[PDB]
Amino acid sequence: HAHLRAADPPEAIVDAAGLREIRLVFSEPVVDRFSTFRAFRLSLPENGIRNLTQLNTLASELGVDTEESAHHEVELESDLSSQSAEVTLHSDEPLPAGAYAVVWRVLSVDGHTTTGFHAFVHAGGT
Amino acid sequence: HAHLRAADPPEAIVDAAGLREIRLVFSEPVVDRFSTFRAFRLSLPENGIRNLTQLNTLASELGVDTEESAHHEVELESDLSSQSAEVTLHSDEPLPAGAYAVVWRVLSVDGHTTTGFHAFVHAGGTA
Ligand SMILES: [Cu+2]
Ligand SMILES: [Cu+2]
Repeated sequence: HAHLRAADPPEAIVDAAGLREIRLVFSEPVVDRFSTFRAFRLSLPENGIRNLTQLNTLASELGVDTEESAHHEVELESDLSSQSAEVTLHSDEPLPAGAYAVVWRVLSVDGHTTTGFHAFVHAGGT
Repeated sequence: HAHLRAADPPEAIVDAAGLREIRLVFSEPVVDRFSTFRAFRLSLPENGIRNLTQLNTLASELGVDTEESAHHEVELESDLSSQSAEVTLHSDEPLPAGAYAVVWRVLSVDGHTTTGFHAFVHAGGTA
């Protein structure tokens, strides 16, 4: 099973003006053909959120079967062509400021499928 | 003493695209002249912050006697003329995304001076 080991940006509030890519590192290599990744700019509730636990709750319902027209999907392209523990997902332009979730379903080289998510807050501009 | 009773935006990560005013409500009216308000776009450490305690720590260091050339001051004006418990701060331009601290020193009608700050994270843009 491939679990997330590390991610940049991390699960934090970051500035990072000009951020345009997210890097994920898994605990084992994942297989390109059966691994998919999506990202969403999360809608915050009126009057905001106070901690990362609350951020995770927003992100925790998203998945690779999320309906794009029901959310604010960010189109990204992966660098995953073979099998790799590291995955880079890029946008064509800087990511706008916002709270974000990356969600995935990955097939490990060991043959097992896992899902997960990673969330962060981009409090810098373009 | 005029203690902060509420602020909008609150101490939170908010979206608020187009934000360009901050509201403070105090427990007693504050007096112009001796009450002043400033705001700063906070530099985050590399790799960012993980909670509002860390935000408050960043903000807690600033004050009405902060030297603007060592920080990233947001130009704003207050609406405080007539002794009031409610103070609205209008930024010259819409606030960029970022972490912010509002700092003050206020003189209450009761004659006591207090200092404080309020911090929040603006995760929306200017439009
Ligand atoms: Cu496995
Ligand atoms: Cu008093």
